[PDB]
Amino acid sequence: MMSGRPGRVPLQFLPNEARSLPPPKLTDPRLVYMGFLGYCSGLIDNAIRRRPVVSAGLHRQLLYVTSFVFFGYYLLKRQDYMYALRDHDMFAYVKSHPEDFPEKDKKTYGEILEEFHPVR
Amino acid sequence: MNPIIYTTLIMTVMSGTMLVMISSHWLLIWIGFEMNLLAMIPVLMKNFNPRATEAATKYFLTQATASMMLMMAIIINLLYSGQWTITKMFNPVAMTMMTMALAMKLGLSPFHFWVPEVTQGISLQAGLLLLTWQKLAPLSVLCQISQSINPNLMLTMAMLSILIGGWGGLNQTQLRKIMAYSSIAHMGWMTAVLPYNTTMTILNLLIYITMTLAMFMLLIHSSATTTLSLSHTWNKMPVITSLMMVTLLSMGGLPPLSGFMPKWMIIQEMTKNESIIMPTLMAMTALLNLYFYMRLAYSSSLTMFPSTNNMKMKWQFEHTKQMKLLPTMIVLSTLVLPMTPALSSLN
Amino acid sequence: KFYIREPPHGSPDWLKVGLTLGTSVFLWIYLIKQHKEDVLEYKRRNGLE
Amino acid sequence: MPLVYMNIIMAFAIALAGLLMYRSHLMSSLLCLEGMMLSLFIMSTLIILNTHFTLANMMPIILLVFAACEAALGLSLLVMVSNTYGTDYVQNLNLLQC
Amino acid sequence: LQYGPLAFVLGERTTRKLTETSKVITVDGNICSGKGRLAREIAEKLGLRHFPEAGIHYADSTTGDGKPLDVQLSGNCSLEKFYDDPKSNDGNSYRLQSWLYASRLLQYADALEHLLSTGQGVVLERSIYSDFVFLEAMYRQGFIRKQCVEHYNEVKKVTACEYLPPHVVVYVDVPVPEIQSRIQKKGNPHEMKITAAYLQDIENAYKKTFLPEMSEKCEVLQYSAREAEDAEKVVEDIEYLKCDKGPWPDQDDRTFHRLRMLVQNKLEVLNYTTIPVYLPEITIGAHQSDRVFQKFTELPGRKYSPGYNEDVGDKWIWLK
Amino acid sequence: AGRIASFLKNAWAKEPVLVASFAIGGLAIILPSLSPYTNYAIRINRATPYNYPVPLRDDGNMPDVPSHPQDPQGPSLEWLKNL
Amino acid sequence: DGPEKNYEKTMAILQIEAEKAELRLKELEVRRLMRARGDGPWYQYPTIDKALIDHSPKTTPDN
Amino acid sequence: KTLLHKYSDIPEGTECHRKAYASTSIGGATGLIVSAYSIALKPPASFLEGVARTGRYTFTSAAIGAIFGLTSCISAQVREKPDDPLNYFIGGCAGGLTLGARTRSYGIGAAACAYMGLTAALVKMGQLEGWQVFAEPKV
Amino acid sequence: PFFDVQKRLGLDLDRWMTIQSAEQPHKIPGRCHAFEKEWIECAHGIGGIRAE
Amino acid sequence: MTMYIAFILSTIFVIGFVGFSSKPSPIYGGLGLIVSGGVGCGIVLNFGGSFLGLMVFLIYLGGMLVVFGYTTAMATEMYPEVWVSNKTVFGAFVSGLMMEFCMVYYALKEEEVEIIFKFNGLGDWVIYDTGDSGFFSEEAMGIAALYSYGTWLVIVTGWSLLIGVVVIMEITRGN
Ligand SMILES: CCCCCCCCCCCCCCCCCC(=O)OC[C@H](COP(=O)(O)OCCN)OC(=O)CCCCCCCCCCCCCCCCC
Ligand SMILES: CCCCCCCCCCCCCCCCCC(=O)OC[C@H](COP(=O)(O)OCCN)OC(=O)CCCCCCCCCCCCCCCCC
Ligand SMILES: CCCCCCCCCCCCCCCCCC(=O)O[C@@H](COC(=O)CCCCCCCCCCCCCCC)COP(=O)(O)OC[C@H](O)CO
Ligand SMILES: Nc1nc2c(ncn2[C@@H]2O[C@H](COP(=O)(O)OP(=O)(O)OP(=O)(O)O)[C@@H](O)[C@H]2O)c(=O)[nH]1
Repeated sequence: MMSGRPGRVPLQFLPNEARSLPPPKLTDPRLVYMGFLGYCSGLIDNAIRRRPVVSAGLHRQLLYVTSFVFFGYYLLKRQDYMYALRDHDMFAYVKSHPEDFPEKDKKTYGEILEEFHPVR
Repeated sequence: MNPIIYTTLIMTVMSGTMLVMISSHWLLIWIGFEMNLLAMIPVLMKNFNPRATEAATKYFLTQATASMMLMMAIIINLLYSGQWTITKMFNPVAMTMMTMALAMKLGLSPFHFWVPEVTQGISLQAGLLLLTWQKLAPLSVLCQISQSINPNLMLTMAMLSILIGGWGGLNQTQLRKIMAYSSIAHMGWMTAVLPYNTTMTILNLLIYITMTLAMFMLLIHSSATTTLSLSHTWNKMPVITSLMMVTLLSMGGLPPLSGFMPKWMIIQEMTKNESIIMPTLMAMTALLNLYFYMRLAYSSSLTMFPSTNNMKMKWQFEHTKQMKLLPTMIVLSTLVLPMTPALSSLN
Repeated sequence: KFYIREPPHGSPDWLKVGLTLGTSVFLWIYLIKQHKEDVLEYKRRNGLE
Repeated sequence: MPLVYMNIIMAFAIALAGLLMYRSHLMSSLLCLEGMMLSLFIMSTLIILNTHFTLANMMPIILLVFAACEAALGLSLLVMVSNTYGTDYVQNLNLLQC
Repeated sequence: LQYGPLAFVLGERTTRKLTETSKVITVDGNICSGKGRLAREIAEKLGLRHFPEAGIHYADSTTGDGKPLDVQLSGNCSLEKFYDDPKSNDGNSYRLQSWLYASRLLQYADALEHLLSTGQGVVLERSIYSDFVFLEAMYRQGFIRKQCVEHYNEVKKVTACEYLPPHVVVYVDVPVPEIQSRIQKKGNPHEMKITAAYLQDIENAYKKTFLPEMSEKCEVLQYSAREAEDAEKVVEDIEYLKCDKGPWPDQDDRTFHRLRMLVQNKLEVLNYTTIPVYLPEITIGAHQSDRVFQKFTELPGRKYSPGYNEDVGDKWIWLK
Repeated sequence: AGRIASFLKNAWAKEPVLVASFAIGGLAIILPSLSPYTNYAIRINRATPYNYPVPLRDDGNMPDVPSHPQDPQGPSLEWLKNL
Repeated sequence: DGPEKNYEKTMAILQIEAEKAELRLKELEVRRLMRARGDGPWYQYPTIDKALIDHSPKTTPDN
Repeated sequence: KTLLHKYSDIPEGTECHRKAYASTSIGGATGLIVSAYSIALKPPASFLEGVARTGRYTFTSAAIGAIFGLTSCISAQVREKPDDPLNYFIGGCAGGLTLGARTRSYGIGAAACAYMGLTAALVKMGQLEGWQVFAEPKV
Repeated sequence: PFFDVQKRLGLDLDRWMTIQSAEQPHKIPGRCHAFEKEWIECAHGIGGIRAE
Repeated sequence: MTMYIAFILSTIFVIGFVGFSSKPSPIYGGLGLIVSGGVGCGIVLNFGGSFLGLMVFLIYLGGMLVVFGYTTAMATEMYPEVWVSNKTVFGAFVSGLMMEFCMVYYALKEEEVEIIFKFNGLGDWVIYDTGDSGFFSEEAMGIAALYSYGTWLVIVTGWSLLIGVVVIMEITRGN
């Protein structure tokens, strides 16, 4: 869109400005969803390989949950950074272009004539 | 093949596309497309059967011709600006030239008759490589030059893929043929959104890639290439058919499965661009895809099909291949809808 | 024993499994460590520290 | 713009039509595909030499050494359909009807 | 490590193990011709790996605990019933033959795996290239009809194609009346009332089809019972022959790696046995097949993958 | 050692062309690295005025650049003269 | 519980929804102007950097 | 798109002759495209059969354009409705009925009436409004 | 580049010949070096849509 | 004349393409490209580009096309069609003739040909630049940078050719 905004060090999964954001809390509802997906991956992995579903090599389940949460947690940092970046450069353009975003004038509903169409 | 010699052919083409996504020079992009073709041909003919010999010939002639058409698109742009860098094109006919040239490398519009025949001839393992990796290379260039794209030029290509992919998919029998037509239909979705915002084009690519591996490697496990052959797998491996059904629903697009990931955002994106008749046709004609997904779903797991006595012998032996990444690929293609705001990472 | 041949996964691959817990604890402890320094850095840079 | 370039530009187009139209033989199609990169070679050299783009002289040599790789692949595929079918006629290459 | 492609790169080459005594000798013949006896004598003379005739329950011996399963659960066909009445409406005629062909296919695969791995020669009676004589006999005698023939030879095309013919084939040709002369002594109720023409139809289909369609691909050396007791001669001919005119003594290491890819994948060699072609006599209905599979699943060990059944005492399941 | 020497000897016994090729190619890859004249080759390569020595605007404070072509200041290829 | 919980909670929900709705409506306007006049941070399409130019004297004096 | 521009430039209803000629030109040109594909993907026996396929396809398409342009224009000023979508609705069925007689089937004629009648109103529907089918990437 | 590893690694593979005003062998001009110098130096840090 | 010599050669170049684009017998089609290949170098030669032109003779005309017709020699049917044979082949040839005649006529009278690319119809010579090249050939000194600036080009084109050698055996192996 992003893409080539001023300062775009390539292949940078976490630019330094991301360190100024509130880090995703470990109890994040998004984060635990990654953990839930990891468990579902473990259940399928035993199901596909004719293994006793739940109680079948819980070590594999631990790896799947750990990988999904860890890979997830770095994803939210980038997810929150870009989302915050979108609003940040946004909030400055409106200042630099005030006439491009004129502010409306106070007109209460007592003066606004919204037509009343009867309903039958 | 010799395992070490098939390895380099598998990943010379890995590198061929890798060059395209990193090259800033027009000639180098053609170079990666050349290694893309030069390493694709042997893999298609690993088994050496007349279907593969035909499939390689059809694939080579189509891709080679598109590559040649790409070159003069490069030359004309050079002839009118003298710039070898990849940016917005500086002349109309050059822009029109490569859009068709890049299209034929990918294959969405009438330049799609090769896609079904080539995958039908070649083996299932090479099928996923053709239908998944061989689409990032053309798409990387298109996302790069999306600014200069001609909005009329691309969108009519986009529907003609989904309408053709939607229509002909009903009559197909061979599972590879059905998979190819769905790939054509899926190809239309991100190509349509390509002129507006390439983030959803990449997002559709990633999700579609995830769904296709889940589809292909499950079929590889089923060791089946026909609908009837896939139908039998209900008895020997009932779990696989149940997973066959969930990915079919996912890759159909029904919510809350991950097939609603690309469409919904794509529908939303064009709606912000005032193009509102355009999304409705694609969403509605997407049901044509769902019908032969339903047709496969009915014959695979929802209703069991007659089996054969000899397949009691099949139960006596366990599988051998570990089908790497299959468990994580399935889950990453079914229940990722609640993680939709992750699309901000791509841009 | 049932099966005539000793099965491929019958013997627990102790080298492989112990490795997986090794990555699991390593992956977690880095995650815990990652969160603390991120929290501390956000605590510092954003003026609250 | 000089008529020598339009002479080259049609040369692509007539080569393009021959490659697409087909008559009987894949040899001719492979021949038509070579006129493609040929006319590309003179067109590339003509622009590059005219503009004194010194580094761009790279591309003409690079162009055909990779275009010739098509011949290395295209010629090989023909003999295989020649070994199995007999004549390499495109009409023979119809097994993948489905 | 298994023969995964990594093992090929860092080591094992099939051609190293192969020696002169690496044949696929099959001793074929008529019913009760001593072909099993002669194969045993040849194999123990050369120290090869003898494989007994692939019966209906051979597959059970190749898995599980080597215990033949219930006939409904392991083929749904009894050979004895076929000898009793082959024209039975249950379709035991072709069902037995088709399952036997799959049994031979599994038998042939195990012999090929041992030969490619150990390098020791293998011996097996009949073959996947010789089971056609029974059905062709089963056809001319009215035991089956045309549809069974079409399915069987099509299965031969889609399975036997990627199985080259053996180095040398032994054929003990006892005359049909002489086979009759011994079967009254055998005294197995089902196999008494064979049709003399059927066993006659064993012999001729052996005569102008087996050897002629095997001669061009391998040496065919033929005896009778008088040379079966004289096995010291039938073995020196094996020494004398160069194993020529055969596609085995020309393949390189690349094909052997491809062959071991096929054989080590047991379901792959069985994948084309269960063709979705719906012959009425062998097609198991959905309800019966589902119940049979449930019967198979509740069997011990078969519930999960090998090494993953705590019912049979597989500890450490929680951490496999 | 012993087998390696015997390996070379039988290589020269039946395959003398390839050992000649490998030896020459083996040398031809490593003397250019530790060559003592390679830097000389570069030095004379830059000391070939294909392009004109465009003059510089005399603003002072630069003594190294000669005011006159024959002036002693500036680079000299006296080394190129004797070698 | 008391109705003051529902009342205060909902009006806070309405306040959050209003800002969310207002920002999206402003977003379409900001993104529209960016893609038209292009003087903003994002949507900046790549251009050739001014560092690749060789400013050293050339063989031809006028060039 | 000068050929498409002809239909738009001529006012609706007024200049029925110009509308009819432009409309059948659009249909004929469309008939050329589909007929060219038909010969390509599915070749006939010889050239005489090839022009036979072209003759049928072009005549059908030109007829649909001719009848649609004629009926739409002749209904507009007669009813004095230069904006009502109904002026194109009976035009779509006019083509729909025309196609039905061309292939000689009542059922396909009724379906063509219903489908073309809806689309023709829909195509008109966007002309009064600002509907865009290939909208430029504003955002 | 779609993945600008060129910029991240700081090593040149393709930008040397991308423009004719870049470094040339023995410093020979590319005919229109003077003009494209003005255009490129007009376009840096301006953006694609603006610079056109 | 002599001023239009590049135009003259360019004209033979186009009609040379019609020779093989018409898809005649593969040997005869190769010959039609052989002359087309020959004249095209002369077009390059007249613009300079000796080395680039000479390759078209050496590694393409005496190179790629030699094994090209060589394959047609041992392949193909026993009855090779003579250029006239099928009426379509001569129809294609005359078809190629009418395209080059109409444009060239349009080129030399109105000079305002706009087909696809707008091209003004002047002589070949009104495009050449001016200036002395010193003591170095521009073409020669450009492609000599294969080993001084052609770094990433050599690494990739060399690697693919090695893969080119391996792909050709793997396809020709016959499994
Ligand atoms: C989004 C909408 C829904 C989408 C998905 C819909 C899926 C079904 C749709 C219909 C599918 C087709 C029709 C049915 C096909 C059945 C497929 C099949 O294989 O069925 C038979 C099979 C027999 O079971 P078996 O393989 O023997 O394994 C038993 C358990 N060991 O059965 C199986 O193999 C199934 C085994 C299931 C195992 C479930 C294990 C559950 C574990 C729960 C753990 C809970 C932990 C809680 C922790 C709380 C604290 C955090
Ligand atoms: C105000 C502006 C417009 C004014 C004029 C009115 C609109 C243009 C004229 C009508 C165009 C749409 C109606 C269809 C025209 C083409 C008809 C045609 O091709 O008929 C032949 C054939 C049908 O018969 P067939 O199935 O072959 O069976 C007989 C076999 N012997 O065809 C087929 O088999 C294939 C199906 C038909 C061809 C594909 C679809 C063609 C139409 C697409 C939309 C065109 C829209 C044109 C107007 C807007 C754009 C300018
Ligand atoms: C089974 C077939 C359908 C069954 C019936 C379903 C309901 C019938 C109507 C379907 C409506 C689909 C399109 C509605 C999406 C939202 C449109 C909307 O909100 O209204 C817009 C209406 O605008 C449209 O043009 C929307 C589409 C109108 C209908 C045309 C497409 C739908 C019909 C064809 C596809 C579906 C039919 C099936 C075809 C196989 C307002 O935008 P505007 O035009 O005012 O934009 C501002 C300015 O004027 C610029 O335009
Ligand atoms: N129906 C049928 N029966 C088969 C087939 N192959 C083998 N059999 C049966 O296999 C059984 C064993 O073969 P026999 O030759 O009788 O065995 P044997 O008495 O040990 O004698 P030798 O084989 O000479 O050692 C016989 O009852 C055969 O009819 C087949 O394809 N179809």
